[PDB]
Amino acid sequence: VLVIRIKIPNSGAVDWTVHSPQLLFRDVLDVIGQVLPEATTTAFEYEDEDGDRITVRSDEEMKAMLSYYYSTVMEQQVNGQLIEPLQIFPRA
Amino acid sequence: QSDVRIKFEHNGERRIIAFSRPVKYEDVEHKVTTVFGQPLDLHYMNNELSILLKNQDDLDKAIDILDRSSSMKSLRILLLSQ
Repeated sequence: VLVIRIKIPNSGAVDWTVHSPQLLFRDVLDVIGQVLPEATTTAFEYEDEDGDRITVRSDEEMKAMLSYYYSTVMEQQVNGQLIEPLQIFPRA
Repeated sequence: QSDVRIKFEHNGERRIIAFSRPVKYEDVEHKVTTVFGQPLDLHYMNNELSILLKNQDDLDKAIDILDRSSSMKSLRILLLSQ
């Protein structure tokens, strides 16, 4: 179970519970389009370990995102920290 | 020694792509061409210092810095037109 937290305007985020079929970059954009139907979203950002905003425009970039996230979750479980969803910020 | 994460920076945007070890210069340059639409010079960045990676040796040395570092988890590479 992967939870993707999709930032929305005005202090919200919509959490999407993704079940395990390959998650595609297109599928994420599709869900964002449902959640934000008045927006044009063709990409999204996430925050890396440096706090830098990283733009995702393809499946290969999305895979590097997911690997980072899973590594982070794994370390949190081991060290007994609260596990957070993968936060993304939709993007024109 | 898992995949090398390269954090490309180009025109106000950052992109992270993972490369299988051993990482080849030609493969990094080709990825830059397909992702950004044109060949671009690789500037390995650390704060106010940077170095042009011109070849396999240069890249290997950058990866060595990454691998010896207790801190760093990606190679920060600023992309500029030749």
